[PDB]
Amino acid sequence: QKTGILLVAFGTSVEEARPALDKMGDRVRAAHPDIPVRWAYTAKMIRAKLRAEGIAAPSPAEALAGMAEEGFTHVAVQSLHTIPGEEFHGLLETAHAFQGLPKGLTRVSVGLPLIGTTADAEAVAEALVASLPADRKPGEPVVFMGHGTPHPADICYPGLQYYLWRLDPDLLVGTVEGSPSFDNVMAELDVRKAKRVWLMPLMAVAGDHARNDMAGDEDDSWTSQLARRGIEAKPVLHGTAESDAVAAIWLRHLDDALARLN
Amino acid sequence: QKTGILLVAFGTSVEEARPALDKMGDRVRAAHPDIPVRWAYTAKMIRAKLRAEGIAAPSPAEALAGMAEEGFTHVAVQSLHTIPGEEFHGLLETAHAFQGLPKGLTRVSVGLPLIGTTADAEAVAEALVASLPADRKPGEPVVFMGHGTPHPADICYPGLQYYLWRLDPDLLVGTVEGSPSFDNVMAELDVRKAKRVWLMPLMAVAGDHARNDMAGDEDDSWTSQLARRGIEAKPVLHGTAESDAVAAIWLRHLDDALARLN
Amino acid sequence: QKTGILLVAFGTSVEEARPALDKMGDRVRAAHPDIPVRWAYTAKMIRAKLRAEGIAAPSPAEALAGMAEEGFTHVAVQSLHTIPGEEFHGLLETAHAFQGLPKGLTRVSVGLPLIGTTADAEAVAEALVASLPADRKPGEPVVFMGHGTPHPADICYPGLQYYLWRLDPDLLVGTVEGSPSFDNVMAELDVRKAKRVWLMPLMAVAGDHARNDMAGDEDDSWTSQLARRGIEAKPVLHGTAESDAVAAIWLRHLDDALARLN
Amino acid sequence: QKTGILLVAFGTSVEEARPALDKMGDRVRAAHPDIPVRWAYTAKMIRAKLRAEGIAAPSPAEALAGMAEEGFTHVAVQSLHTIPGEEFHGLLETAHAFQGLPKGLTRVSVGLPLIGTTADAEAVAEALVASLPADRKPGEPVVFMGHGTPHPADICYPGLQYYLWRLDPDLLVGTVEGSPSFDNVMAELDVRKAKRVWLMPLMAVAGDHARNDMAGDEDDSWTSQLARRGIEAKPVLHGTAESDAVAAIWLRHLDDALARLN
Ligand code: HEM
Ligand code: HEM
Ligand SMILES: [Cl-]
Ligand SMILES: [Cl-]
Ligand SMILES: [Cl-]
Ligand SMILES: [Cl-]
Ligand code: NA
Ligand code: NA
Ligand code: NA
Ligand code: NA
Repeated sequence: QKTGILLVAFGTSVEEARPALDKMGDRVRAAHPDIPVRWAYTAKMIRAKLRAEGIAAPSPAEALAGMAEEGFTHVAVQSLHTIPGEEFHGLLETAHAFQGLPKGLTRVSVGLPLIGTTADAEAVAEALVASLPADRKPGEPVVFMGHGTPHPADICYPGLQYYLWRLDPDLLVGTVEGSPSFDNVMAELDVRKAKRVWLMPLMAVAGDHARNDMAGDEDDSWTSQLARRGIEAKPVLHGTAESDAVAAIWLRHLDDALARLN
Repeated sequence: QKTGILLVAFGTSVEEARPALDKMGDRVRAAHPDIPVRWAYTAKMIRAKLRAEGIAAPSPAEALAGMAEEGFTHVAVQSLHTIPGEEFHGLLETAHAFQGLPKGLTRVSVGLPLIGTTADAEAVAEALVASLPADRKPGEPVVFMGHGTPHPADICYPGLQYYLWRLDPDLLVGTVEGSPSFDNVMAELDVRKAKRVWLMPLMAVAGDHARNDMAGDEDDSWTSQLARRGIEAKPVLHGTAESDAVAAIWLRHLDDALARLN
Repeated sequence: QKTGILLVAFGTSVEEARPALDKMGDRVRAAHPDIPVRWAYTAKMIRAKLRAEGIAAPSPAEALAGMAEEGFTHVAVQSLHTIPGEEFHGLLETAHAFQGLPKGLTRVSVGLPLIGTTADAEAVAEALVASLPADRKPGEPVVFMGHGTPHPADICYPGLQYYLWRLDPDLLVGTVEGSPSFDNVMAELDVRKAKRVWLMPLMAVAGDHARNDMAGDEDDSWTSQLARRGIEAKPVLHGTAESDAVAAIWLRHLDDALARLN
Repeated sequence: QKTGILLVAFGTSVEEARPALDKMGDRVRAAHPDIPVRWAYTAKMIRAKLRAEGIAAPSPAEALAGMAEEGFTHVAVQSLHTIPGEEFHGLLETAHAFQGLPKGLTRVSVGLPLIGTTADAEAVAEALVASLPADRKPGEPVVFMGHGTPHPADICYPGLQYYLWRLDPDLLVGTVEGSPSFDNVMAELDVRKAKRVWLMPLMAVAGDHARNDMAGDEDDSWTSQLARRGIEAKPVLHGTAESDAVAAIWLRHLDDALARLN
């Protein structure tokens, strides 16, 4: 009998972003000092870039196959995704495919992503507020940038908008590929006549979306579009994994997944 | 090769509520006149009550086992649930368990519940508005009553609240067992100082929640709580399956499930 | 928590053959007096004939769906098949598909068919010898008639021939659709110059194969072919479920399946 | 769309035995020159020994996870096992677990082991006879040594004995762990009063069973036991993968698995 933890993030190949994952690994090690911790990454393109730089970057299937070969029997897989979308559901199916294979893993549990229950959504809204930069003034809007998805779990972003507005009417959620859109966010900002607007990534790590879509020099970036509208944009290039308050939520979800192994 | 459709609702055992399901069956027959239509029900307690009244009320597993015995090969299962919650996920697992069984069904697809994508959520908000009673005046709040759930898909109800408010700030979502709660709804109503409030079930059929929790004579009902606060409550005891605009959404989801059989 | 037993035979629709299944049901009830016993049938054509006569004849899927609806949680499914062939493997897949379905069965185990391990094969050979008619004389060959199959488990019939010959060189195995063939059996009989030959069904119930292929009046029957060769054929129209010694083997396999539920 | 072949043997870590696998790899490459060929090994202890010598030795799960990462979509897994026993069934379950995983393999087929149908068993018996050493004289018994297993597929060894005896009454099958036992084989040899007896491995590669259990210097080896009985034992230390006639059977099974990918 041998318990392991498999941490699974979307993944990033940009070195300014990656230390935020190491931080998460330290938090997990601190909370479960006697349980081995392994990593896998869900984006196929990011694993390709990391392998290109000479770095091991297993898929969840490669990771679990390797853990089965090490003699692990019970593994808690923790998603560092934001929503239970396509990536999370793929992960769940992969994890459960390994469970019970002859001579392999006995039990493979999967921790919920950040926005799990409506109780999580409420805790996430509170944690995001606690994570705001000290320089943001009352009344200055903050736009949280999510990936967005065609998957049904896209509904987590407007759900989160509901909980954020219970706390502060000037906190907004926008996404690159889903709803609410950035056009919807600009319409929110126009009615508020906001002159300074903060932009913060909703995702665990500030990867390419945070750096280019949110804050790039190109015309199409959120910060470029806002500057054209006469708004002072203040991008914050740290993902939510940096915040202790946000990270506590993924940790609780891992505690729940570990309890499900018994 | 033989295609069938299996319609699956939560189910109701109250006779004033049931004709709304028959209506849905007529709509499906009208749209797919050459495809046989069968019914199953997801609530174990409702199947028990219906069997007690001498009425056949198969579970999804009983229904699919019987369809396999009739020689169906390809079956589109359409959920008449509101959200992709515990009932919907149980249905998906059951459906897929039958698919590919030796000598049984070849392919079993499953249509999304009402609030599927964020695009569905937006269409549902529009359809609910189109479904409002003609006597409701501008500015009179309307509270839509959902079941609510501990499942992660509970987040669909605050998500829907986001889309409803894009249309009319006085449309509210409350749930019996989840979030937003009825206490949250009363806090919304208090700030609006509303004197007349309409109550409409969000679920396909106005069963026991609509009739007792929403509109019962008991002190704990929504209409009783509102009357104690001096509000004229106007309960509407028809489920969303009665509305053509809402029903079109389940129909489109069935069309999508039928296309997935090829 | 509620344990049940599901007995699954190929099935027969001939009334002279069926009482042999009832016998098996009595044996099971006698051995497990406190555990409810249900029946299902694996041949689709036999279920069709039985339903035509007004008799309930559920498939394994219909039976397990109905047991889940009765509130059973742990079910031992016992195969009354002879070999782990196509029917047995279909049964195993169906059984395991039900296990773990949301709100349904917790655990569904499956008892091995008659010729399970090589230890079973040896016990079957001994039981068949104990079951021979008292009138068969030493040296008179006995041909055991199996169904035969294109499935890999067809190899059980020549395997059984090996164990039978360890007991008596004049015991032979033939099959209708597999190997050894009836032509192979006649070649065995020709070298023995046997003048009287007994024919016994290997299958649980003497259905249509026993009655027509083995012993029919038509030219193609085994008894007709033997009579053309000048051999006195002595067909025995009772299946192996009639023998206490053979039936004990299925009972032990059911005991093993019941132990697997804990 | 990208087809691959995964060859899976029990595996051997002895260097005198391994070239027989390379031979099989050449045969496969010759028959399917445009399809990439990968290897995996089913015995956990052999993968451990090979990794200890600095040699990559993936499990079937590690291999398929790696192939999915290379962008293969359709993979024919060919078992180089002798019987559809525990190893083969584990392989089938693992293979099918990978099939259909989100973003991974589309289709994973599995080729039958050597003794697949009774038609294979008959072809194997013919191929084994064709593979006998030219120095073996008519009437000298040959004992084929199988692993043996507690799994139900152990019945393949007495099944094969049936087909071998149709060809030559002095060809015998024995196993290390199943039936027929080596004691059963010595009883066969005693009745034949054989003075010289050949011993040949039934398995693909002459690993540790062939070299130690069959032909070791220790008292318990088959050759040592025979020498104590006054029999000249002639061990042949080549597995069946060396024979072209035996290898053709695995090749046909691979052709069948490749056809199942369409
Ligand atoms: C907002 C929350 C959720 C939504 C909207 C949702 C929606 C869906 C949808 C649309 C599918 C169909 C497959 C797909 O398109 O991905 C699905 C499948 C599935 N979901 Fe969820 N899901 C949610 C949360 C969860 C969570 C947290 C779990 C983990 C317990 C879960 C367990 C599953 C499983 C096991 C399936 C496979 C169904 C099958 O057996 O065929 N879902 N879900
Ligand atoms: C002589 C004995 C047996 C033979 C020759 C045999 C052979 C096979 C074959 C050829 C298959 C592929 C599917 C098919 O064509 O049916 C298979 C699948 C399977 N067998 Fe057996 N089998 C035997 C006994 C058993 C028994 C007694 C069990 C019950 C534990 C079993 C468990 C399974 C399972 C679970 C599969 C599905 C594989 C998958 O996951 O894809 N087998 N077997
Ligand atoms: Cl700060
Ligand atoms: Cl009206
Ligand atoms: Cl008698
Ligand atoms: Cl030679
Ligand atoms: Na996100
Ligand atoms: Na609802
Ligand atoms: Na039979
Ligand atoms: Na072997």
